[PDB]
Amino acid sequence: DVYAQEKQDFVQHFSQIVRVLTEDEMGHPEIGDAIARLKEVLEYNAIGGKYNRGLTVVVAFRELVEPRKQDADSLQRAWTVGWCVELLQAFFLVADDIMDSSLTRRGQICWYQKPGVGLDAINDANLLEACIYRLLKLYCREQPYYLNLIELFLQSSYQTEIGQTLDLLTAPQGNVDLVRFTEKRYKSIVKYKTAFYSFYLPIAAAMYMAGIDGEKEHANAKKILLEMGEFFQIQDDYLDLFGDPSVTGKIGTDIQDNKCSWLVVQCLQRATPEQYQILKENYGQKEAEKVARVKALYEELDLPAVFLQYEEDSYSHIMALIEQYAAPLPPAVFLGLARKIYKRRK
Amino acid sequence: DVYAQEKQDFVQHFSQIVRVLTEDEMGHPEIGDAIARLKEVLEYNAIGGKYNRGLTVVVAFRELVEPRKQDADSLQRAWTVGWCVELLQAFFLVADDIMDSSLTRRGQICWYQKPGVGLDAINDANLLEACIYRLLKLYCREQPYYLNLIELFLQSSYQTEIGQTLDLLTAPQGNVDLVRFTEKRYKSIVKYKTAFYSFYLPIAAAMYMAGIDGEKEHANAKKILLEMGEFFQIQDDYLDLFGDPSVTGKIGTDIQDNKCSWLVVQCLQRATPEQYQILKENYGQKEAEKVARVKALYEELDLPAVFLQYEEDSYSHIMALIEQYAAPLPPAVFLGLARKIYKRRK
Ligand SMILES: CC(C)C1=CC2=CC(=O)[C@H]3C(C)(C)CCC[C@]3(C)C2=C(O)C1=O
Ligand SMILES: CC(C)C1=CC2=CC(=O)[C@H]3C(C)(C)CCC[C@]3(C)C2=C(O)C1=O
Ligand SMILES: O=P(O)(O)C(O)(Cn1ccnc1)P(=O)(O)O
Ligand SMILES: O=P(O)(O)C(O)(Cn1ccnc1)P(=O)(O)O
Ligand SMILES: [Mg+2]
Ligand SMILES: [Mg+2]
Ligand SMILES: [Mg+2]
Ligand SMILES: [Mg+2]
Ligand SMILES: [Mg+2]
Ligand SMILES: [Mg+2]
Repeated sequence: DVYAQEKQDFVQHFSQIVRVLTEDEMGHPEIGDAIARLKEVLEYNAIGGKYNRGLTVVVAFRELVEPRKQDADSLQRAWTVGWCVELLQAFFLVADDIMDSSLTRRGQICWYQKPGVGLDAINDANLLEACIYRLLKLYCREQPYYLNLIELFLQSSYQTEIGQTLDLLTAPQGNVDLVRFTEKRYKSIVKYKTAFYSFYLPIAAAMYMAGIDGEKEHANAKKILLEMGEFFQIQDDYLDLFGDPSVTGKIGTDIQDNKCSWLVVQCLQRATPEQYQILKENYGQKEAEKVARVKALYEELDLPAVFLQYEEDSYSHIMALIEQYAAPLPPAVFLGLARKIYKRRK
Repeated sequence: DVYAQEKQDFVQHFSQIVRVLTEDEMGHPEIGDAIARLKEVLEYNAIGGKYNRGLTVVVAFRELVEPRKQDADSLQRAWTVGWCVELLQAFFLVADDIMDSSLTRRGQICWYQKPGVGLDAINDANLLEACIYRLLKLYCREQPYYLNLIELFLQSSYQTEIGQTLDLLTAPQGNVDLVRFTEKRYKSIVKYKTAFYSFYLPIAAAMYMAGIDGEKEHANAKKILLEMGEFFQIQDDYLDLFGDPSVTGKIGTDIQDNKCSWLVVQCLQRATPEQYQILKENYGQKEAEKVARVKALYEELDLPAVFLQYEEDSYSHIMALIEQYAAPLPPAVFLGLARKIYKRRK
């Protein structure tokens, strides 16, 4: 609703993002070809998703500043920082697609699987990360929140990299240990790898933009948002296997790449001993034969019904946390973001 | 001399760097394995080189602050920022070794070629980059230069990524165009990919640490240091082919990876037309047979004698630039860094 009306405005602002990033080194014409490559990197990897995270920055911002303080410049900043969050996303996704050996993202081939790119994508990603800070300096250099935003984006990146490290250490290629795949470990992975940057970051960004910068307001926002981000990742794990790749826009890899997916942890909690072994023999391997066997087992234990149950209970809990911890923020802030991830299928 | 006496102190401070980076998330014990991996990432990829860049921060700092203002805390900061520069280096090298398909660095196997790492190295690198800003916040958060340093490290990274993009666009795998490989293009590549982060960054860091933060002092320092960094990269290109991999610590790749090396640009300036074709047919290809042919041609045109000539003339020019542009800084700042790269063989 609030997200859906703002989408178009938000996407239209991308042209200016590109312009500003591609122009103020063109009285450096010697780098001209690099800057053309940047343009192309941005167009391929910032565009095509739902924009929930960047929209969250613009929406929350609208809802937390008095309209008499929403001058045009201030809006311009709000959706720039919006776009900075989308660039962080793009950054991590381009890298994650290489490290997960994935094939599609957003219903096209992964950047690194393009003829002519491959592992050059690595530097492409680092550039996307640099652009965040280019924009902040351009649009927010003279705001009193400038340094708060810089430190927030850096800390959210560190946290997601710590989470990525955990994600990959728990999933060595060619090493089935199923013993690694616990609830403690899962909860911990998803907190760091998804929950800070996809839920805390954008809302916290708009908080500092509206001058709301006390530790306790942030901590309380955080309690809500880390839990929403956990749920979001479990959805992601479910959709990796049971989703339509024409709706998700991406082909699943989690069983192949030996991942601590939510599904495998649930599986392990339910599995008879004979089931344990079918999973042991078939998991973390690239053979389609063997992946299909894992899925059939998951289906055998009604884990799609267990997902649909978990979704229901988690949503109630998130809502309790909003009742508890939203004040003095408008609940609409959290509710609107919850409604936009409830029962999502991309 | 000044570098050589400070090395030991500087290296000894690494233990504390690691300690500080591995401890203040251990009342977050859930990430404990990620933090162990960080430790290991740091030990493998920050240690084993010459430390010229980090030593440059400590040396310049000593030479620009009055001793009565070199309290123990201030030194501690100076070699922390020293180590931040070495981490930026580590960051780029781990990524560069993957994108250049290299085999050895610092006389051991490239991190990504370790059994158990490969392309996980990508996130390993991003973590090294995050640590820079972790340390800055730890040690320099309350200094008036804090934000100058943050912006300098970010801008130097953007610039080196722009340079990397140029480096790889000029060297597509399986596309010999020799026409791309000009002086304009080379000079431009090396400015961005090496010269900002290896020469400007460390000295500029110590300038802002000593309260010397005017545009014109920086611009003048920069004129000297961009030119030293150009020379340094040409050395690097020469050593890639004509150096001892037991002294350099790394096996060359530039002809294989189709690079705009200084040698190939020189070659092209000298080559008869029949020579042009031997180069055309043999360059940018992985066959040892064909690489040897390129080297023999370079040798045929006395390019090691042309290198040794260029080294001589460039050094005179750098020294002229110091005579011109050092003031009011002590010339020792520039001289000491020049002496430590003159006629280097690693
Ligand atoms: C960039 C913005 C549109 C945006 C795009 C998203 C695209 C994706 O492919 C989504 C998944 C693949 C389902 C992974 C989680 C959600 C993703 C990452 C997604 C965003 O969160 C997002 O803000
Ligand atoms: C980390 C610090 C010791 C340091 C190490 C270096 C190690 C290298 O391998 C050097 C080359 C491979 C010759 C590439 C240029 C110089 C290198 C990068 C180098 C440093 O500059 C450096 O500060
Ligand atoms: O499953 P992942 O964590 O790789 C993923 O959700 C991306 N991601 C990466 C870090 N946090 C989320 P995607 O499924 O989009 O590939
Ligand atoms: O030759 P490159 O630029 O790849 C190199 O010098 C590293 N580098 C990367 C950017 N600047 C310098 P190395 O020869 O160490 O591999
Ligand atoms: Mg992943
Ligand atoms: Mg993935
Ligand atoms: Mg997934
Ligand atoms: Mg390179
Ligand atoms: Mg290299
Ligand atoms: Mg080289």
